[PDB]
Amino acid sequence: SAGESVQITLPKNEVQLNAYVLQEPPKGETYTYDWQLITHPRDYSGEMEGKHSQILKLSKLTPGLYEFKVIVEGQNAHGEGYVNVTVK
Amino acid sequence: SAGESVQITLPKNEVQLNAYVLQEPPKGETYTYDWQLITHPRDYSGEMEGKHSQILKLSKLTPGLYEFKVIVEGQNAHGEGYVNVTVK
Amino acid sequence: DGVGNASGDWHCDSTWMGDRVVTKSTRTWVLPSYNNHQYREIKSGSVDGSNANAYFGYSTPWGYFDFNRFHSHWSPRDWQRLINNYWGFRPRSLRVKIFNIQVKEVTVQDSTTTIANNLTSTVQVFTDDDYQLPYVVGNGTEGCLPAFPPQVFTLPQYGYATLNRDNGDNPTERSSFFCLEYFPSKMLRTGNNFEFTYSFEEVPFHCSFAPSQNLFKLANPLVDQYLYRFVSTSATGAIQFQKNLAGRYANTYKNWFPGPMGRTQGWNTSSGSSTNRVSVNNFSVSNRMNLEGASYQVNPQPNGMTNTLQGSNRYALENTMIFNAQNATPGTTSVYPEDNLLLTSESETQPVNRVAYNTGGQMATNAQNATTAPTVGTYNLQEVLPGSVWMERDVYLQGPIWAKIPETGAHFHPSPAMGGFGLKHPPPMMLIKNTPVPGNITSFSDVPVSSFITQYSTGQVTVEMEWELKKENSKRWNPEIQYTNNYNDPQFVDFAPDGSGEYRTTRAIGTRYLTRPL
Amino acid sequence: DGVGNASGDWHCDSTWMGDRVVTKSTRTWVLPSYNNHQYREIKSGSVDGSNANAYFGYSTPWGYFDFNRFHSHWSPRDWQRLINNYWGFRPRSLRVKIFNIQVKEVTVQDSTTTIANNLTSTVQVFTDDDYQLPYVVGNGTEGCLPAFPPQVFTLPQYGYATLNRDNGDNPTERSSFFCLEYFPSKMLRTGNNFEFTYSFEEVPFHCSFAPSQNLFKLANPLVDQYLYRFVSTSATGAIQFQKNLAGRYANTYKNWFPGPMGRTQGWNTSSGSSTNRVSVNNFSVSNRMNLEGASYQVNPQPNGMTNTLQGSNRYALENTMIFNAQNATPGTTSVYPEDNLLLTSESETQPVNRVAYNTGGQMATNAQNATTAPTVGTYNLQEVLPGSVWMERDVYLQGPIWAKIPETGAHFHPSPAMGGFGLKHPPPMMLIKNTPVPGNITSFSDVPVSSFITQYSTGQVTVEMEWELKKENSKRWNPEIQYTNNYNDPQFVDFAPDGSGEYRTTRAIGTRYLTRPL
Repeated sequence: SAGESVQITLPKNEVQLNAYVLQEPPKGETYTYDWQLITHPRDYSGEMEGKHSQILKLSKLTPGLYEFKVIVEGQNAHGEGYVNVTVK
Repeated sequence: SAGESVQITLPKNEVQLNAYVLQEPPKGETYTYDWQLITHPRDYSGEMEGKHSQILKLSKLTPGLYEFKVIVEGQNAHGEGYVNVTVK
Repeated sequence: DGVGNASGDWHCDSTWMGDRVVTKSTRTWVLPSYNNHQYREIKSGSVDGSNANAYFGYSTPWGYFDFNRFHSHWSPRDWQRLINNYWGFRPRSLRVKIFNIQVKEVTVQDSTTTIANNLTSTVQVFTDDDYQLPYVVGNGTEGCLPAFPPQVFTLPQYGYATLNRDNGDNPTERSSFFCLEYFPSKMLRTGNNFEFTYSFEEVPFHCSFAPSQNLFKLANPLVDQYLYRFVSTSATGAIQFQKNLAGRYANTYKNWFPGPMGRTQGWNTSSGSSTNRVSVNNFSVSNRMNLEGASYQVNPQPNGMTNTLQGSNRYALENTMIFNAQNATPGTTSVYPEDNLLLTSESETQPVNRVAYNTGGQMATNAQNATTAPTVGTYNLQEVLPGSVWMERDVYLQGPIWAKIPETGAHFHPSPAMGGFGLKHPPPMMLIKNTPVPGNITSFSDVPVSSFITQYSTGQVTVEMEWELKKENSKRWNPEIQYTNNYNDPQFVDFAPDGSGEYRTTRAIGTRYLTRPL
Repeated sequence: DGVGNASGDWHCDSTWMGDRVVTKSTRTWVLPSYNNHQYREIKSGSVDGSNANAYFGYSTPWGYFDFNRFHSHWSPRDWQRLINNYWGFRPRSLRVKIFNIQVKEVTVQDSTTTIANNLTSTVQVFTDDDYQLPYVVGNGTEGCLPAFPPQVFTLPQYGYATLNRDNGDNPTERSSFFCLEYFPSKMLRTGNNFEFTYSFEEVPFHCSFAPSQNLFKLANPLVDQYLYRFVSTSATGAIQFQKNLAGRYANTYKNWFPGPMGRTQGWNTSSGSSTNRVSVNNFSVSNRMNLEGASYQVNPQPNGMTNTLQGSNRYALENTMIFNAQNATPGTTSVYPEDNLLLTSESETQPVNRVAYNTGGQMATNAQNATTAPTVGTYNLQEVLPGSVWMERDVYLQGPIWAKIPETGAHFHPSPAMGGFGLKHPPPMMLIKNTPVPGNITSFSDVPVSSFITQYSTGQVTVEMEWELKKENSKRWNPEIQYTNNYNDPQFVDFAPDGSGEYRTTRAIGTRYLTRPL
């Protein structure tokens, strides 16, 4: 698995995250992505839009650490990535 | 799913309804349609002829709302449509 | 007790014994594993342009048994026997039993969904005896024991709304979360059963009779009153009087007055639909009450009015209980005509209750002088007054039995608007849920397990109710009106299953058939 | 007893009865088959450049029940009722029950993993009543009964470290191996249950109050002392004195002194992060104690100090208990900011306990002469002294309840640094494991079989605790500080599950709210 880490600051917080997986399948075969927020600030209320899509949209992000776990699976091929987001 | 709505008035009531489904299969593969009357006037007695066919025939239709649910399934492909009939 | 031994029998029956009647109903239920064993914070903002729709609450993994509908206890024939022969009735006791539990394990592989029983799985059950949980049972919602005995039903999922902030989907510092696992519950495997008993508080009898006299015509029509009334002023201003004659009910002094009223719009059913205003959206012009900054519709209005005037086709629809002739799917937004629905009429109470769509009357609106003529103005609403009498809403075979009186420390005439008995301590909420069974967990983690084996349970439930009856004791000579199975050229039997097995019901059966003088 | 009969019910509750409170918690657990039924010698050399990380031990196939956290017994509301109304509390008894056991057989074929129950499989359970095993329960580790009742949890795997040689991963002649199968244990099939009872030793009450007087200002501010103090020396060397006046607390003679202190570095939370030294690695400059040739960090330091000074944002982080706001995954090495964590403040004890990040005071450092001026020097650490008083660390809703006092034959003031009750004989370790079931063995062999059927078990556990309370008995006139559910513009309810079902907790709730004069 991978471990891409991103960082943001200032008042702006709304951000979107894509999903990249190796060994890309044909057009006829699309995977069903799934995002899980495993870590976040104790103050976090926010919302997660498009969890089962490639792009997960985040809003109302308060300062702190966010840990995501995107799992990409298909026909005989399970996988998953990890991403850390730090807001100042 | 779809939601086609039809309407009729006057004394005439006997009517027939067909079934349309996307991704039409080959001639060698025919689906087994199934109609269910989920809503009808409290006075409705009527009869349903040809439920497992493409065309469902209705007779003795008293004024009111009729809700049907045609389910078209085959080899690895389940589907269903919705139709509303209003008699004045 | 055991896997191959039934933990209860099937009891459906009615036993009439004098001034008592015991009803017994047994039904088969099925409980899904709601939410996947989790509690969820559910919320909504303004829906349909109305912030009265906003709420903040919790959906729980529990289901509940609802027995709050008359047809869950009374067959249509027993109901007929009740309303044609008695002046009133009231609940005395209740006994509930849940038995023959079966937990099923569901397993889906590659395009295959098998079902096998799990002999070691449990189901959890408890009753909220002290009323510490939000009581959601008496608010006219779906999920009660079905009317027709052979119908298998799914238990509804327990959820509740708490406090939201500024008519939005946010909670307040006072919003309360209630954990149902924080109550002691009995656990049942396939051989175990659960029994519960309860007795109703002294509640007044529901009145199953219509008045055979009009409230304003109680005086003997053959004798005059020894009272005089102001009738006019002479050409010089002298007040003048006249004696109130025999039978002139428009002028007799009255001792009693009709109950409270609040005008509601009237609409004509089909026969007179050509006289109705066309294309009008009712929400904007409906009767509404404000609370916490938002406006809510308040159907079916408070008690004290009749929604129709016997002999007419005009209804005060907001003062009417409207049922579907059949069970509807969840979340349907179809627009139904009156041909699919059952409208209830309270016209039997018109000799006492005022008509909901007419003005309540008129009163003086100024001070008469030699220069200013006496003026009157009609009033659309009038609340309770000393010496006023009215009749409560009638109960229906397909309507609610009781409602819990909100605990606030101050209330007036605790009779629910939808009819039934107002109770301070109603039959307790009976909650049930499938105990969670973890999937294959191999390693350790401080995070609660999320992987569970999918299950659902089923069983039987029997509810026994004792009712107390009030015998009719009249000296009316001529025959009374009776509810009767009268249909012209029937194409099917009402209150019977049709060709497809569906239970049909074409009429809402009330309770008011017998008469009594005032 | 039987396959289709539940061997226990669900009990979650609190019952307050005067000076006693009984808490009951029931949770669902899942036990994996750890190690594949084998004992393993686990060891580690120097990790992260520190040989204090080296160890030699054993991982066993057993799991254990840990009930050593307050939130496993107290709901947040009961905790609030406790800390706002009592001066103290202490554990009196404990009763544990494990029931409704279910052993599942797991079988994986070709890309398929089925799960079926094994009705004849057992689970083994025993308690270490004589404390013959390494007690690993009171060391602030994960695996305790979850705070939120509906959360299903995995039992942690029992393991221990014994003696290693020269701070390496090798054992010594004194290293001890303990075989858990060498204890008598009860075996349970699906119909059996296990019950255990225990009573706590007389332990002193935990103090749930803050002092409303400062230790050095106990003298009446209106009266002088009949004592004089040395203030100076004349121009000829004659010692001079002055009377200690009323209210001059800097000069009054004292009878009591603050507890022991050991300076720790202070750091500013966010508001003051611009005043913190940048990019510093704390390990090299932290408080450490040496033992057997290696240096270990000793957080949270011994009792007797306050980690913060009420009104400031500077914390003595090594003297602070730091919790995560949520449950974390095993082995996470992410670097968390203070926005995800819950920092605890012991500022309520500052009128009595010295500030951990400041010098403790100053003392004479020479002998004064007509040629050498008196000199003083500050001291960073000071241990216990006769006539000294201090307050122990406060307990938290999410913190430990007890700790086992190490048996060595000599100790001083046995109060664990992480707070809680120090016990010589704490609640016994309760171990449990899935009894091994051999796979298909056809031939004979003198070598132990290695092929086993993969299983895991589940069940319920209920823990009942009786606590003794110390009633508050104050004559304070004005209102006291109380813990309150105060949030401004809440987006969710604290101590409640959110939209995704996750239990949220934004605050560490202490015990010190009520006050008492010294």
